[PDB]
Amino acid sequence: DKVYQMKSKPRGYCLIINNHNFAKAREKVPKLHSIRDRNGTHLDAGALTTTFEELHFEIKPHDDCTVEQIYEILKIYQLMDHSNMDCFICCILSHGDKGIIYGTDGQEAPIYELTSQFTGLKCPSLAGKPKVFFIQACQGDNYQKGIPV
Amino acid sequence: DKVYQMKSKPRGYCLIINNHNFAKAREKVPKLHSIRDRNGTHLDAGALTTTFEELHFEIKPHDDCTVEQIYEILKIYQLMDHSNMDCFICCILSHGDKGIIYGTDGQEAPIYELTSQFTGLKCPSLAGKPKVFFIQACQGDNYQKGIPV
Amino acid sequence: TRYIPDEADFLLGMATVNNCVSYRNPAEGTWYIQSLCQSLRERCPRGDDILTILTEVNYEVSNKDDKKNMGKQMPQPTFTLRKKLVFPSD
Amino acid sequence: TRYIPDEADFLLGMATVNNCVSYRNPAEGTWYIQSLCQSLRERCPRGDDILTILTEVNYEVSNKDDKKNMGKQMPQPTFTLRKKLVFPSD
Repeated sequence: DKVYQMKSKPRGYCLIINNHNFAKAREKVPKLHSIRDRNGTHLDAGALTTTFEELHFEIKPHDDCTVEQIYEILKIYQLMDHSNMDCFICCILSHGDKGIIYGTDGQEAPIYELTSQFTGLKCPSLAGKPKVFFIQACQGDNYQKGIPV
Repeated sequence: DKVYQMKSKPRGYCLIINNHNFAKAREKVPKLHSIRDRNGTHLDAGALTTTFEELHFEIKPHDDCTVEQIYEILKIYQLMDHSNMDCFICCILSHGDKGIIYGTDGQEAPIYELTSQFTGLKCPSLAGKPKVFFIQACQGDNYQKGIPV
Repeated sequence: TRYIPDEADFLLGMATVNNCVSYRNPAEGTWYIQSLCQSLRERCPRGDDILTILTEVNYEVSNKDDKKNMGKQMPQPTFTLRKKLVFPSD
Repeated sequence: TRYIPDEADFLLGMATVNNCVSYRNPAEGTWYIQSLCQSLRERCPRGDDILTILTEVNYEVSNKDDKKNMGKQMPQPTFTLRKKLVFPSD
């Protein structure tokens, strides 16, 4: 089968947006008056760092980002030259809701708004190359029920 | 690697909702005054029939269905006993828009409303078994642009 | 006994990503379905799983084009499958 | 030259299907990310592709549960990848 070229060293960048402190959200957004900080999230950032460095990616961590700050970070990588890279990874660790993720300030960022910044037209140097996004967040407040098997 | 059991004969049902005539939509829904019939759709229904019968599935075709008619058909299969089946497939051939598919009458059916009818709780006899849905329809009116590689 | 998620074991094969059109040639069938069946007929006998086959469909459809509008089509699978899915021919 | 879709070659790994919660153990990390890294570390050296690895993640996370609410979690990948994706260790 055809396989994506994956031999560059580093393979490419692995962004890690790690949101822990939601004090701004609790104070600014009424319905988020009781949203709690994401204790333990650093364990995820550390695991991702170790895992992808082992896989030859260059890790770029960013902690506690508001929505505006997230878009700024993505713009920087959208405009960056990935010509010598074979892949691009972006990991988002935060709170979320249906189809969105929350910035530390409680503002919403549509998932599509995040991934669309790296399409072939917007980031030509990544055209034809795999763009991987891992999103760790709720996508609603419903508990997924179980079924016996 | 673990693999789904796929040895029953037939493997299970393969529903094919094939919408061609959209006369009702053109007359009832104002913004669909010029939606055209889906000429050539029978070629798809025939290919799916041949392909999945060859794969040991029992084909269940349904032509020109309104949204209400689609839900009725799905309810019948949701309540059916799939205990002796190892899989379930549902193919939808119709017009569509963002996150929905159109019935021949121009009414909308959210994709989620279609797939959710077969969750483990709603269709216990399919619990733990693969449920496959193939949706052939537009998901908006935008032309996907190309990029040189 | 054991319990798994209510929405487990689903495979959704969309002919196109959201917001965009999917093509239908009145004399041949749609880009997606025709490519899907061709790939299934050719690869299932080989033992390839559905995710691998749908990846090939993505490749094939991505190479087609609509001259009149310089348009393309990008199929898109979504899944909660927990195991490999194959459709044996025997 | 050749042209492919603007939105081709994407892989989106969601910790959960829409409408539902995803879990985080303050002393271990989240169900999804911890499972993802464990699977990547163990399977990439073996040459397994990402879709196969994410399928295993779906399996592993599907076996976990939240007693307090009898809750489950169902991860969900979506992709427009046109080729097999592997992360070689060499």
